Formats: sequence, C-alpha cells, structure tokens
Amino acid sequence: TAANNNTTVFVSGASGFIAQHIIRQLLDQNYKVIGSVRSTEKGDNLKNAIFKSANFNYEIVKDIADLNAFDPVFEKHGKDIKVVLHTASPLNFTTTEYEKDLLIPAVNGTKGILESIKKYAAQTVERVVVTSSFASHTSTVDMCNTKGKITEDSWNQDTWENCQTDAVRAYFGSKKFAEEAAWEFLNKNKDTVKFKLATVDPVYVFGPQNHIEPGKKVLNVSSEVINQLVHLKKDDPLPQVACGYIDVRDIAKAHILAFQKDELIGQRLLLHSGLFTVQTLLDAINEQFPELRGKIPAGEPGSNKPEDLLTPIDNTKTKKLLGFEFRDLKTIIQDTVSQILEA
Ligand SMILES: NC(=O)C1=CN([C@@H]2O[C@H](COP(=O)(O)OP(=O)(O)OC[C@H]3O[C@@H](n4cnc5c(N)ncnc54)[C@H](OP(=O)(O)O)[C@@H]3O)[C@@H](O)[C@H]2O)C=CC1
Repeated sequence: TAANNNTTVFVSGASGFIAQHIIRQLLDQNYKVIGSVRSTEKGDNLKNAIFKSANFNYEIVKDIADLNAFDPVFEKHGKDIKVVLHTASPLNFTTTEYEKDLLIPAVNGTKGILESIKKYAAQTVERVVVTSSFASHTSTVDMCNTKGKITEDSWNQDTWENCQTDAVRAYFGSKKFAEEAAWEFLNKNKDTVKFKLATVDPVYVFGPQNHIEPGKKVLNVSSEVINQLVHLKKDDPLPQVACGYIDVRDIAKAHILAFQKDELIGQRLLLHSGLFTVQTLLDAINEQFPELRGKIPAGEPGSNKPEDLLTPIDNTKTKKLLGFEFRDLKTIIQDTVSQILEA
C-alpha cells in the first residue's frame, strides 16, 4: 500500500463501464489515478460522486481521434506516470460513418496516446495495457464456425475495406486495427521507449455497473443486452446475440495484473468464461429471478445451444497466465440483474 501510492496510473476513458471498474480496483490497492474524460460534467461526477478519493483526479481529452489529443496530459503529468491503461475507444452501432466514427478514432486514439508517451514520458512509463477485444481475434464472419478454433494467436482476418458492411463488423475491425497499431508502435520504437506492452482482449462483458446512475435507461452496449432482456414483454421478439461472456470485475483484475506481473509482458490475454446465446441468458434470468417468469420471454428452452453455433475458444494459456478463476454465468446474471431490479 505504501509502494503502490508512489505510483500514478493514467486511464483513458475513465467514465466508461470497464474503466470505472478498473479505477475502483486501482484505488482499492492505494494507487494514484489520473483518468481522462470528455467533459467537466463527467469528470466532476466521477471525482465528486463515484470515487471520492484524493487518489483520483481527472483531465479532459475531448476526442481521441484528434492529432495530439493526449499531448497536454503527458506534458503536464508525464514525469509522474509509470503505468498507462488505454481503454477508450468508440463502442456504438448507431453510425453509418464507419471510418469517421469507429475505425479512425480507435486507431488514432491508440497511436496518439503512445506517441504522446514517447514525446513526454519515454523513460518514465514502464508499462502499458491496451483494452483490445475478442473482435481482434475473429471477424464477425468467422465467429460461428463450429469446426474452427480461436486462441490467443488468432487474428481477425478482415480488411479496412471489407469490414465496412455494417457497424458491428466495422467496430470489430476497429479493435483489430487499433491493437495491430499498438504492437507495430513498439515494433518501430523498441529502442526509443522503455515501456512494455500487454493487451486485455474481452468477449462480451457483463456484470454490475460500478455506480448506478439514476436517470439512465440505456446502459453501455454490452450491458444494455441484458437490460433489454429484463424489460422485454412476454410476447416480444427476441434479439439475436451470441458470443462469449466475461465479468467486468474479472476484466478489471486482469488489466491490473497485466501491468504488475512480468509473465504478462508481451501477451495477448483472451478473457472469456463461457458461451451464450440469448436463450442461455433467458434461461439463466428466468431461473434465478422467478419474479420475472412469465413477464419476460421464455424463448424455447433447450434450443439454440451456443456449442452448436459458435467457433470454439481455447484460452487455456490465458487462464494459466492469470492464475485466477473467472466468475461463471450464474454469478454474472445474479449480480447484474439484481442491480437493475434494485434500481
Ligand atoms: N463491453 C464489452 O463487451 C467490451 C468492451 N471492449 C473495449 O472496452 C473499452 C471500454 O468499452 P466499454 O467500457 O465496454 O463501453 P463504454 O461505452 O462504457 O466506454 C466507452 C468509453 O470510451 C469513451 N470514448 C469513446 N469514443 C471516444 C472518443 N472519440 N474520444 C474520447 N473518449 C471516447 C467513452 O467516453 P463517454 O463516456 O464520454 O462516451 C467511454 O468512456 C473499449 O475499448 C471497448 O472496445 C472490448 C471487448 C468487449
């Protein structure tokens, strides 16, 4: 606790779902934290209402797509920042402007923050963790091949051009190219910068919000999947959603281990606990919250098993490297849905 509080951690996109959980666990370990936010309203909310700690401060970085967006942060604080967790990237399916709104901010946000480290903190930052995604390991078009296999070594095969069929496949591409850019940065700057890099690459991230916001009927994208199911009417049509799941608090823990442990240097950490279709989620919600039974859809129990749909995922290497057991779906669903209901 004494050694940790000598260390300042910079976290991009501090107001987001995953980043708040990261910052929560950083403050639990007595680290000092600087987070970037896009507005004073968001920054004040974090410092005044959520963390309430002298170990948390914020800075405004309005748009990560911008040339030199992170230069003022590292000019001011570069001498004190030993760890950088770059988590900020647009996750939104509501745009048709795939390059302007997804691909370019993802890539230039990642290139930009690393260039700013080189410019103002080349010998000060020891460790960087980039939040990548399962999307960087597979395109949407290769996610549902039961005869394939995804591992830490798998890369999304899409091109800048062909991922632009729709906002989901384009967002998947944005993660791929941004992660590629982070490793390429070290490829060309091995002798210019001290920091070592690792990436945390999650599947769909569920779990409780770090802080309930009274008037938010729309959560972040991954969390809004469960929010929708809880509020569907019994006869409503079912969304189509299928992937791996992982709990947000396991994601936060993995980000912190990824800068503390030396065996995680240079690793792509594939964070994944189990497979789901919407039926998997409906079965779990109905089972664990019987007060929703007959109020939300039941789907067709016994149908649409994710094993018969999705490409298998082998992340046994990541599990051994991290050395902790991931929360299972029943835990995730209990913690997530109970918080929604309590609000
Ligand atoms: N949730 C999931 O299932 C997964 C998430 N990820 C990655 O995790 C990270 C966080 O996503 P998550 O927490 O899930 O979703 P959130 O939407 O909660 O967090 C997104 C964050 O990115 C910030 N942001 C987006 N675009 C910009 C921009 N152009 N300039 C500055 N800040 C920006 C948002 O700022 P504001 O708060 O102002 O919008 C927000 O803080 C992202 O890199 C995402 O790709 C990876 C795999 C799965």
